Amino acid sequence: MQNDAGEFVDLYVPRKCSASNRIIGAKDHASIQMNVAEVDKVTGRFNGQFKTYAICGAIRRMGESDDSILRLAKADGIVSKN
Amino acid sequence: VRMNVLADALKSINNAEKRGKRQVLIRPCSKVIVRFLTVMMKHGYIGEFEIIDDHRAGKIVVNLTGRLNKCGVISPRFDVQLKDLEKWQNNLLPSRQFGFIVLTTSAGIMDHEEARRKHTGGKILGFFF
Amino acid sequence: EWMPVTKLGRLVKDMKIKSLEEIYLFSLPIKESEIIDFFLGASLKDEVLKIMPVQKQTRAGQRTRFKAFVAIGDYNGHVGLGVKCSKEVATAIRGAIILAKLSIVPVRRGYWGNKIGKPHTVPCKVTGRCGSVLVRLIPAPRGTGIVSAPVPKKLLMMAGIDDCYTSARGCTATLGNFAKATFDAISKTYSYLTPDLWKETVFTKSPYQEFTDHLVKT
Amino acid sequence: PLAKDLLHPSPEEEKRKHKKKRLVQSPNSYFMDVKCPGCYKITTVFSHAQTVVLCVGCSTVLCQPTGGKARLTEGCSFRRKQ
Amino acid sequence: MRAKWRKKRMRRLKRKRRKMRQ
Amino acid sequence: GKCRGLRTARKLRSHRRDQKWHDKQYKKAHLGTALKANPFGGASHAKGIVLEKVGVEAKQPNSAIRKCVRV
Amino acid sequence: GRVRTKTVKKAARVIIEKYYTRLGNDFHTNKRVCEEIAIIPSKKLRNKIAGYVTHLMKRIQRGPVRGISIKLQEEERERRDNYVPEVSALDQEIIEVDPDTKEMLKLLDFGSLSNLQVTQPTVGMNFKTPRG
Amino acid sequence: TKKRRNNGRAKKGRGHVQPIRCTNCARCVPKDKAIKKFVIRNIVEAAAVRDISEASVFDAYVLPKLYVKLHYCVSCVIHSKVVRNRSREARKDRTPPPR
Amino acid sequence: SGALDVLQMKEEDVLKFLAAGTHLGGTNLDFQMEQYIYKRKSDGIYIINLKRTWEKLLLAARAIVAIENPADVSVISSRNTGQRAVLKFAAATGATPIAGRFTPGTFTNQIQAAFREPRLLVVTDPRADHQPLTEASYVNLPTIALCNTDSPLRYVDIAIPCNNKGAHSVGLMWWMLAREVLRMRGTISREHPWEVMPDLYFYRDPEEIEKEE
RNA sequence: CGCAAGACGGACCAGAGCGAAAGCAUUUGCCAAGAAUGUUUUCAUUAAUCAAGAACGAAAGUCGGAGGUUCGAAGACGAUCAGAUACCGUCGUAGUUCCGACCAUAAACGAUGCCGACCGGCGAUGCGGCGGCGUUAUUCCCAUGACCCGCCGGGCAGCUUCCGGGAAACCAAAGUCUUUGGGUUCCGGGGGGAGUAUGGUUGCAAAGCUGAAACUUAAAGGAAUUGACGGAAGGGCACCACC
RNA sequence: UAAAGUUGCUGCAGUUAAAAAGCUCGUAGUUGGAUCU
Repeated sequence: MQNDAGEFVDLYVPRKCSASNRIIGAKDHASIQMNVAEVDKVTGRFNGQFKTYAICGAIRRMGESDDSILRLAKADGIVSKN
Repeated sequence: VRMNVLADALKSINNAEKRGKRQVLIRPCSKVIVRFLTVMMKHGYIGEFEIIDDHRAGKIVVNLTGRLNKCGVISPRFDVQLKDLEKWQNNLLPSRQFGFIVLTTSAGIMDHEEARRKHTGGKILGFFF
Repeated sequence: EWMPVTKLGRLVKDMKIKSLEEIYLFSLPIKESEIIDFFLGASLKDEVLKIMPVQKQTRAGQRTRFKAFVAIGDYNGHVGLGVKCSKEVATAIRGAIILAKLSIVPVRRGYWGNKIGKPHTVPCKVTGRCGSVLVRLIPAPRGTGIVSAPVPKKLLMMAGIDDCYTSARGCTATLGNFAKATFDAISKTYSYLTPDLWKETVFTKSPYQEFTDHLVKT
Repeated sequence: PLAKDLLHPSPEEEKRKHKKKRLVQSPNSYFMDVKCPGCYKITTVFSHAQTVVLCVGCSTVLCQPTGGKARLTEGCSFRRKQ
Repeated sequence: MRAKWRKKRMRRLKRKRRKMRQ
Repeated sequence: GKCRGLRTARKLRSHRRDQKWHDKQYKKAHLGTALKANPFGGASHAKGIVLEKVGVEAKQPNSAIRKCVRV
Repeated sequence: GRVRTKTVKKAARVIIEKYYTRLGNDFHTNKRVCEEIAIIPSKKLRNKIAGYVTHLMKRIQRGPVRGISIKLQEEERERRDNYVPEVSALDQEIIEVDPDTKEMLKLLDFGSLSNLQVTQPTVGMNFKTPRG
Repeated sequence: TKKRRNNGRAKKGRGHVQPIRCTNCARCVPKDKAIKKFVIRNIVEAAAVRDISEASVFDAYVLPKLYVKLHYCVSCVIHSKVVRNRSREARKDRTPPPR
Repeated sequence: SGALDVLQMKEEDVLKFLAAGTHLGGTNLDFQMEQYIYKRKSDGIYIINLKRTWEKLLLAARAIVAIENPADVSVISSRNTGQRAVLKFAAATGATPIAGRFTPGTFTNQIQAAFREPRLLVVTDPRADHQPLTEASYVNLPTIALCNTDSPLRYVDIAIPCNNKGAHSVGLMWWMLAREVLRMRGTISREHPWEVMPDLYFYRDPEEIEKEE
């Protein structure tokens, strides 16, 4: 992606799955980019900001997209620990 | 029977990476397995691993960063000279930019780039990319 | 003119999708060829690889239709392949051109040795498969050209690959499977996780989210 | 699963497994001290004993071999260690 | 011809041939 | 599967040498029976004396008389 | 046979959905209104449409039919969709709870609740259908 | 090409199954492969039940039944219409007919 | 929830859950729903941990709120048990409902009258709403589902562990999802109970509507 | 009503079990063997696969000795057929049964070598073990046997497969394959000629094992798709069909 | 000779296209678990 001169020569940088760290292909139409709303610590209202998790279609098909999103939310404090 | 425990370890790591798992349990452990894993981890492919000590032959739980495409063994361990190393890299590696051949040399177990740095040929153990 | 039927088409027509790489980044499907006509435009050069007449046996005789294999792509990193079967050759060619436009994928180019200038070859060894036809692309040194059969050579030149090494196995005489395997190998270039792509992904807003207000303002 | 932890398994999940398939193998057997009304000394008896154990203080058998755990006779108190 | 019957015919040919050869 | 051992060279060599005899071209070119049955005897050309002229009928799908000579 | 084709069936459905006000139960009145409110280019087809309109009017006088979406029956159905009881069906003074769900609630930090009555667990583990 | 995964028989984990004879043709057919019908039929047909019941010496006699186990070869079972040919997908349905 | 005291589940919520029987699952257990159940009763019924249910409901509410246009959220129910609840949720929240038969090609066939391209997709039952779930894998459509113990988790990105069989439980689950979405948005507060009672979402069969009137 | 002969072991009998395969089903007793399970027992690499050699090996067949019910190659008749000396029927010889000695071949098939790792889910089932509410049986103090709900190990199977692979049919193996190397044996190289000729070797024989070539040919073949056809099924229809 | 990954060590294939020995022992051959700074 970087030549010896240091200039970037890639067409684009593809997304990587937030669970498997695998590249999501340009024609992977089963992949998702879910936004999870962030909430105020004392009011519990939408902050206008969110957190994004990209799950590829292979994880969705095998059914571990739910567990992957749950673990990503748990490891981020959106979902309460234990 | 089970021969070449390194082949089993590398096949288990490859299969667990294909399945998208975060950890793989390898058994039995061995010195060569630990050295191969250390060479893998120095290059950022595999991450930290823990050696479980049962009193007969250890097991290793290896964390898996999703960076690994394929890890394989070469059987038999052909003796490789420094002049035949380039042919092995062309046969085994996806490109000249990334990918490593792990040799076992009298200077230790290391990748082909280090083996050329230390001016040592050896016996081919495997590869990873 | 062109009245978009999809949200993505409406966003593309109202000049707020900067490049085709945003859609590739978010893996959205293209259902209107006018998006590709808008982005790649006159740089696209298509050609017909093969017109295969296929017959269906009936009581009165054989019903003949013609399948058109069309490869398209600007010679700079985008290539597509479309196959359409119709009762007539002209209709099949038009449909195959539309399908090849809809199937355009980004092609990742790399270097063989030292990284000087623009990337010229494939970033690594890639393999494409389509019904026993295996096509392998190997990085080649600068100035080698495409060392391949005419069909993979045409697809790779359309993809903008300057020089490559090729291996084929299986019944490559079936042009459709050969071309589809070459297309699969070409599209696998951007799905391959190389160490230069290990940097953690930084997410940007989707076109549907970043321009939701414009979509609802209609 | 796709993220099950193997380094720190639950204790129930390790007692569930085969003794050889555990993270560190451990027997399912144990030794017991069995008291008999006809004696006072210490008689440590293997839980899976393959022999007919006889109390030296009486004509009473302590346990009988079985396909698995030994069958302790009714009227004997056994305390398991470790 | 059925393969079993072809084999039977060949075997009868061989039987006659070994009959004539001593 | 095939044997992969550092001391399997003899087995691989002998197996290849035995399996080459199941190749039609190899058996034809190395058995020497096709050489003795060749009228030219390994030569590219030959000189003969025309015994008679013969016309051989073409194979079934098309009809003709092929002008040959028995030499 | 006397099977009505898609033409008369669809025409009757549209006529009933759009002019349910005027149509009745009599063939003659349905015939007259069908002739008035539609351009039916044949009299046999007009009569067939009017007959199926009468049949469907009898059908809908006895309940809702899926092909027609008249506004009165839709209003009645939507009114039925807003029915709300005086007291919520979930406002039970006592909720019968098994011992295991009570232990779960204890682990859920809800163990002081007095609405819950602990029921005797069923001593039979016979919950699967016999095989065969 | 393999038509059935079980090869048209019910033999797993054994080499040989004893043959039986088809009830129609007396063909030697393996017991696992053979099509078996268990017929539990009244000795007195339903048309004759009333006439036999009236002529009965004993009141409330409940007439006996017939228990005959039928073994069929594939040819005779198909011809007798006990079984029929099915589609490639419906072939896999092992549920007996609901009747 | 994020362990915030404001987003914690109250006693009233647990009362509603227990009255509706939400914690009671089925006799079968999908291997991907094992992390959501608590134990199996002596009669084979799996008990759904209401902590995990509340957590997943709040996560789904966050996901729905993150969709800027409420109409881009699609709520689906082919079963009549969740149909009226889906219409009520759409009315209260602003989502686009599909109650009844889901026409195949609704998400994939652009040349079609009832063609829509939602940004989120919520279903009452993955096993019963398998058609929209399958089509969501063609258009990059994330999916939230109400899943029982035996529900399959293919194409389900946020599974809310709950009894989706009983009418009371389905209505309560949809009502709580709507209430949490509204509370996270800002409309209606969480300091006093919501004015809409859960029974507005409950399914009423013809016998029940005839008996009540 | 009995009597006598041989043959066989129905129903129970299952996509159930055992055996290396062939194969194995009436009771009881004897003899030796065996897998799995359990084991905080012992030895401590003793192992895997295997040229050469060796044991077993359906049926039919051969040579002796018994036996010879039933069925039955050959054969003899009787039969609608244009024509059986075929299919059908009545008989019927070797065989079919047992005891020795040969024979070593089967679509001997899962048309899938063996040993070892890893890779999804679920419900069963056979065996052993472990745990547990309760229900039933031997005097009212317990195990235990039959159920019930589970866990572990081996086994016969029932599985999508967009894990994955294949030409597909399909296969949780026929996966972990151009991202190609765990170990090892056998074995194929377009179709015919041909498993033929010849040599050797085994056998009483029948035959078995090893096993060509000249010549000939552009295809043969595998999976599937549409149609056509079927003295194939299901459902309908027609006085150019019948009744 | 390359094309022939149609002799395949790299690098073929053996369910149905040609193909795994009927089965099991077995000597040579090939291969062989952890562990020493």
